[PDB]
Amino acid sequence: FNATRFASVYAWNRKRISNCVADYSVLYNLAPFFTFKCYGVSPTKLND
Amino acid sequence: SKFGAISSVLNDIFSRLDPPEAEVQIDRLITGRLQSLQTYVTQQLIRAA
Amino acid sequence: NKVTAQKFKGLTVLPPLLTDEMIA
Amino acid sequence: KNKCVNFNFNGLKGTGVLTESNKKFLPFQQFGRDIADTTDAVRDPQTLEILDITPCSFGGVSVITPGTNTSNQVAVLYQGVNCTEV
Repeated sequence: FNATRFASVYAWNRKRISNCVADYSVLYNLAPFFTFKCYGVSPTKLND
Repeated sequence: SKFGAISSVLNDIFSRLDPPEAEVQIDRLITGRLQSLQTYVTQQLIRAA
Repeated sequence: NKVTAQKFKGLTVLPPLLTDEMIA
Repeated sequence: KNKCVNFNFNGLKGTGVLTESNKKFLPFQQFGRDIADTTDAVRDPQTLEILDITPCSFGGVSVITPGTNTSNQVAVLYQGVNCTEV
């Protein structure tokens, strides 16, 4: 999230996340009007 | 059978989704199972006759 | 002899009132 | 173990009795399903051991009674259960 340079849309980057505890409470420190829209899972309880 | 829902486990739906669409998913599953039970009852009655 | 199962879902079989010995 | 508990294994929620399992599925295998396509055998994440899940004791109850016009005593029939376990 805090990377300085994101890749272009056509050559979009891919990263694999594994073998780690994922805390999503931090993700709310983004721009005040960040869209956080989810499919298949309620964003409120993605920490369980 | 999923009956068009995202999953066929009740607790799975209650754990992966917030209510507002959990009611829709649960309603679909419940009505499907209820219809299956009705059908079983109807053929049981016919065979009993 | 010539004539011949764990359901937790809520399906049960009730035994008949007349035992086979009474029918015999 | 060995009581009616609400269990949560890796986000899988359920209610039942956890017993030591004599099942011998291969090490790579994780879950265990049944005829009805539901998980009845599980493997613990913290310690790799096998547990059997059984729904807690349940049954049907019916009431034997004479007419209320003549008496009001009742008897209770628990269907399909040895009442040494009720």
